[PDB]
Amino acid sequence: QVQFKLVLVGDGGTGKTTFVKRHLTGEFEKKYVATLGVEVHPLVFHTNRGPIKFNVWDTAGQEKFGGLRDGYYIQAQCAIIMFDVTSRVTYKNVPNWHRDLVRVCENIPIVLCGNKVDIKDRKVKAKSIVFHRKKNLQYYDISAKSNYNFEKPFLWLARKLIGDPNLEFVAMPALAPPEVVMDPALAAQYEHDLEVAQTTALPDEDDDL
Amino acid sequence: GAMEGILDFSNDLDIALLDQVVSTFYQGSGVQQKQAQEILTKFQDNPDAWQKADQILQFSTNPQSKFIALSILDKLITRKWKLLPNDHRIGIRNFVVGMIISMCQDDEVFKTQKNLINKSDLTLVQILKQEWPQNWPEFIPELIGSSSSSVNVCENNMIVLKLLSEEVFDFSAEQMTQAKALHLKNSMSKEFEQIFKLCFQVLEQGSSSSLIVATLESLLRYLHWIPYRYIYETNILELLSTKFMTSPDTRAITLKCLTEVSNLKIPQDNDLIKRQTVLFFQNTLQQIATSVMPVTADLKATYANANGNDQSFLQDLAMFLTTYLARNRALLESDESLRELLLNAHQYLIQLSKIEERELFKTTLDYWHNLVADLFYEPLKKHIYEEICSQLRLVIIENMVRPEEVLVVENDEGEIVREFVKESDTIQLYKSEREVLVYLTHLNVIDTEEIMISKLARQIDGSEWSWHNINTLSWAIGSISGTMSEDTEKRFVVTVIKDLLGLCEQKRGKDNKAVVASDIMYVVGQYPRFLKAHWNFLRTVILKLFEFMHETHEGVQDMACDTFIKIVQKCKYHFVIQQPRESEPFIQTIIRDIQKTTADLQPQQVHTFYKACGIIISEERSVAERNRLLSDLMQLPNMAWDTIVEQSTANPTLLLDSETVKIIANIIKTNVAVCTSMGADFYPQLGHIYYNMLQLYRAVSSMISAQVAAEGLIATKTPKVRGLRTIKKEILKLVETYISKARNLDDVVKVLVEPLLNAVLEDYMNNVPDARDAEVLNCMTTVVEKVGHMIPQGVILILQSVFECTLDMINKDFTEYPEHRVEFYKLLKVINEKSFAAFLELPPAAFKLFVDAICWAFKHNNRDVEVNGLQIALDLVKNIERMGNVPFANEFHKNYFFIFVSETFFVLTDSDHKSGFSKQALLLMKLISLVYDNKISVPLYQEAEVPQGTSNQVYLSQYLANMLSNAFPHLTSEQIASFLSALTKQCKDLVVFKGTLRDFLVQIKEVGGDPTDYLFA
Amino acid sequence: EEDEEVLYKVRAKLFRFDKDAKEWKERGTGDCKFLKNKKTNKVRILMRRDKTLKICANHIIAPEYTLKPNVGSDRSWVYACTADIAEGEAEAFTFAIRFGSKENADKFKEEFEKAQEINKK
Ligand SMILES: *[C@H](CC(=O)O)[C@H](C)[C@@H](O)/C=C/C(=C\[C@H](C)C/C=C/C(C)=C/[C@@H](C)C(=O)[C@@H](C)[C@H](O)[C@@H](C)C/C(C)=C/C(=O)O)CC
Ligand SMILES: Nc1nc2c(ncn2[C@@H]2O[C@H](COP(=O)(O)OP(=O)(O)NP(=O)(O)O)[C@@H](O)[C@H]2O)c(=O)[nH]1
Ligand SMILES: [Cl-]
Ligand SMILES: [Cl-]
Ligand SMILES: [Cl-]
Ligand SMILES: [Cl-]
Ligand SMILES: [Mg+2]
Repeated sequence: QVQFKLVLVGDGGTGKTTFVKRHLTGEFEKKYVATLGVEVHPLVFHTNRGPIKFNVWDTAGQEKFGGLRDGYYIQAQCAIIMFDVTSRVTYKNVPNWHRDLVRVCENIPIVLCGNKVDIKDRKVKAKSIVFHRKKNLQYYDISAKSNYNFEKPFLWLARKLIGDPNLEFVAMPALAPPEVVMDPALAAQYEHDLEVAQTTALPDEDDDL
Repeated sequence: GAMEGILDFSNDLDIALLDQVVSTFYQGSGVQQKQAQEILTKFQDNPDAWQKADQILQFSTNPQSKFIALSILDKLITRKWKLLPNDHRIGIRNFVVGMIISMCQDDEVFKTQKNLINKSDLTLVQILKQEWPQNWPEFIPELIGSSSSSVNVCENNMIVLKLLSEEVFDFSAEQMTQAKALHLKNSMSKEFEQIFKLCFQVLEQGSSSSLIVATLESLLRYLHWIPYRYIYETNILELLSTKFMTSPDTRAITLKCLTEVSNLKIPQDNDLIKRQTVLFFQNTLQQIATSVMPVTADLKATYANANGNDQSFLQDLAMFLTTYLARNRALLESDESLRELLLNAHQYLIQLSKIEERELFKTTLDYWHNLVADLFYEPLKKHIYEEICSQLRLVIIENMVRPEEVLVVENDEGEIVREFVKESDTIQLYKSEREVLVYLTHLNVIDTEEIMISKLARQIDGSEWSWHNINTLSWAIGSISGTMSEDTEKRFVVTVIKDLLGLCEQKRGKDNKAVVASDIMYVVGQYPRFLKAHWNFLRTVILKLFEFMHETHEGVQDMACDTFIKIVQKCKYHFVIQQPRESEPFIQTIIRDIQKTTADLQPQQVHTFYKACGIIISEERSVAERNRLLSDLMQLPNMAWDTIVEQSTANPTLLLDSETVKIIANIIKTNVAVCTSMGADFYPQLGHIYYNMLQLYRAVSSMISAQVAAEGLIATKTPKVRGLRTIKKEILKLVETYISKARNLDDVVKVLVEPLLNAVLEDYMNNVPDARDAEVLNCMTTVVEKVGHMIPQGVILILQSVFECTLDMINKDFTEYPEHRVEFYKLLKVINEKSFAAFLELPPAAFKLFVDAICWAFKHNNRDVEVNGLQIALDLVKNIERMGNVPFANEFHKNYFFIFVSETFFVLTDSDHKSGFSKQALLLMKLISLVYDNKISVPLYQEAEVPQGTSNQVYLSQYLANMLSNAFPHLTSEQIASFLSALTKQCKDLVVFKGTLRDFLVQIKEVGGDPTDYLFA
Repeated sequence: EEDEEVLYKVRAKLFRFDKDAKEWKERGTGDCKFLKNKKTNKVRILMRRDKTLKICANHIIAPEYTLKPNVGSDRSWVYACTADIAEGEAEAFTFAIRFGSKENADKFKEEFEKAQEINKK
């Protein structure tokens, strides 16, 4: 199938894994569990040019959990560089990540992403963000939390790899869902399982939704 | 299973098995790939693993295997090189060089193994950083010689020199000591003469080669640092600006070199150099016009098509043109023979600025701002650019982004709806566009008006009608406010509004109406000066906004409220006075009808509306009248309040009602809103509700506690309990808001403080952790900030009530109770600044926890906590020093001086706290300087630990050397000694001190660091 | 979806209960639609994520289902679904769906139960 190796790089805590998870399952992981070396995930998108598959190599940003480091970049066909707009040092290191990346991957499309724009006290000013200009990187402000611009990096990359600037995400057809009846046996457990659910509070009850 | 075998080193390395594991990782999937990954990481991390490196390079049939082999060496070279026996160093150098030579001679391997060859070069360069040129003097000459022998080797040499230049000049600041960076820069500099010679020859004997491309790649790096003469005193500008511009595979890199050249350090008064700078630009523009596209070409369309490398090229062109012109346009401005060039270059920029690419647009807009700002000031320049500016006016007006105030947007179905969210990322773009457009208007106000008015006509007659066109136009019209004379503005704005109304009269349906509404609202909100001169008009505008407050279209409704307050913020004076031919100040009218007007608004919109009224009322400086207006404003919330207070007093059950909770919350929020705008003036209204409000705080607190007892912690998640806490939180917010603005501090202390503390502290202290409001802490910070000095016993009370219980919530990890965590340290900080005595009163055990708390803050990665932790520490030290030679100061130093020093070193040296480096360094410097300046009156060492005579200076060195020696056992004694000597001497010069710290941080990452590096000056 | 009538549309956020973990996890934010098949008269829930338009819910509104309240919310329903096909293979979930308002939550419940009756016929 039409699939592309995507490497995702940037400092620890910038939101790389959370970003990928959001796209994978729809979930927002609140906890920070450091990535160990790399985590490879298949990610499919439906487009007016057919399906496009990214194999996302979600790499570790913490030096001590770096694993093979630039070894992960071998034969990457595209990349996302992530920083955290509430953390200046993460932007400062962007050239470092870029350097190590382009040494291995000389001519790939790359998106620079400034994550966590949902947070009121922004530190890396919009005006400051210029590293991408001389390097021909696409840039987006994003939030994995609020989903601000969350689709943009993948839409842009899909356009660049398929070579079609008019490429759009399209709604997948929706098969008729089945007519299933709950079976006698498990009906007892369904009550217990449901009970735990009702009495476990939904997260972020203060959001708009 | 079988895979793990390669981790066993006592067995000889099965290379075949390695390749399987590698391929499994690279081309595999799911569980298998994952297991291979872990395996390979462990293999790589094995400290003997490098010994297998030659075996792998020699025998592997898999390039990723060798790549990984090279990563293993790289790790060894960069970190453990000088620990290796000399022969392993020779041998490693040899097989790296040999592998490179070998891979360059076989054209197939050279052609199809670029990744592995690039890795090999980088690895080689790592060896050069260690060994060159002191232990490898001939490397440059031999590289130069080797180059003429083979096209492949020569090209690959260019890769190597590029990498070397990078590692020495571009990326050395973070990665090497100051001394070693200087050594390598100096070394490269001393031999660059010969490097350049080769680079020039190669460039002269080829046209469109991978070798040429490679050479130019290296040249781009050199341009960061080389002396200007290499650029200006050779033929190189000619080659770059002509020959290398013509072929497309060299054009990209050449343009980037030329951009960098446009940034060289270059004499100001040298007429011939000037001429050379004109000539390369002239050449370059000529090649573009004849080899790529003419000035008339539709770059918007070209970019949009996205063929080959067109986007990148256009991006690089924009960068070249803007860079060059920003520095040099003046060279082109006075000489008539250069006029066409100047304008042509700018015409390309005009075409570039039409491209649909936001990031690219920002790059060109930055340039336009640079241009127009200069034309605004510099005599006799604007006429040159009059036609360019005229075109630019069109471009900006037609690409105005949606202002933050325009709350309606069109959805995917052609519907005008309220926005789901703020377009946070177009805020800076709008400001940038406005700024440029504002300058353009000043530069030619006739042209700007003629353009806008005539565009408007083509909306009316239908010729160019569309939501996009009316929008961008309206936004632009609003954005130029302040540029015209009042008189011109008068006529201008009159025309615009008549026309917008006429336009609205024509259009029909809810979507059209929403759009034109939003545009009119935006425009009127942008012209307060006009509004102030046109009372009748202003009054009619406000009444219309009130009508919109009943709109079923929510975007329009919401925008009406924002527009109302926006106008009031600027025009409030005209609402407070009685206007001619009016029977009352308009504020009176607004208040009288407030229930009708706000009937259909959401609560927060109602609060905004009340906030706006507060702004107006605060204009009334007569105290009696102002208070009367305030009273009148608060009539509805105060009557709701009075009735609620009766009910609560009668029985606590009614508060139980969910509807009642919401009513109460909205009353308090309304008070918060009005207090926000009236500040100090709000006091009488506060005094009306204050005692019952604190009673209600208590009643509601009991309810929460009761609910938790009855239902468990999970009760805190319930609508009921969140609603009850909202009440508490809003009450805290109201008091905080008032106190933050209070002008009568005596009344704060005499009337507000005692009942507030009584109501809030014990409740906080005696609730379970999950039921404690962080807002209490936030409220107390403001109380301490504003009246802290006047309430020493009160501050003691605050500490007692919140310190130990809050610390215990936050001291098990870095994540739980994030709000408490942040507010806790802000409170500690202000207390430490304003009422340090409160800490003096603490029992010694609680004072120890205080010191623990501070250091705990250090270790946070969370900047909000970390920063405050470092400040508190610095402040505390100051507070102590200030006490002078008294027992508490002496005991403090005896107990805590070394705890602070070692803790500060810990976060400095652990690589996990890099964000705090500056404040850490400042703290460390202060601490060291205290000893260096004999500012500690007692021995820091317990007796018999050391000889009696011994100075604190000697002992401090001794403590630190020992600390570092155990903490970093791979350092030598001399490294440590030299580091401490340097550091202690430099404890008065923060910039030098910091550099010595950074050098230390480099050295601890490797073995055999040179101790003399600390002599750098 | 051309063979279907749109009975009800409402903006929503959908969660699924992870049991192994003791937590709700978001599945998607977007338009939750009730769709009546013109051929079979059957009524399903279909919901797609904003921007990517990916299906995050696809199941019949079975007559057997019951919308229950969640302890944390006055604007949400929880129910057990035995056969959702959004991911692919038919699969059982415990779902939670939260709305912009209580009005919306109450309106949804009403429509849901109307749909259940249509589905009985
Ligand atoms: C659609 C209306 C339609 O269906 O046709 C739009 C969206 C309207 O609903 C929205 C209108 C808004 C504001 C108007 C601008 C408010 C009207 C003010 C008005 C008529 C004021 C009178 C008193 C004037 O002064 C008139 C007579 C005068 O011609 C004005 C327009 C120009 C002036 C001030 C001339 C002067 O010489 O001073 C939405 C906020
Ligand atoms: N406020 C906010 N927090 C976010 C956002 N994205 C991620 N986070 C949070 O930031 C933390 C780190 O996220 P994570 O994805 O683990 O970062 P990472 O770059 O993968 N770290 P590592 O490189 O060590 O694997 C998490 O607590 C996560 O919830 C965002 O958009 N906004
Ligand atoms: Cl390779
Ligand atoms: Cl020279
Ligand atoms: Cl005014
Ligand atoms: Cl030594
Ligand atoms: Mg991660």
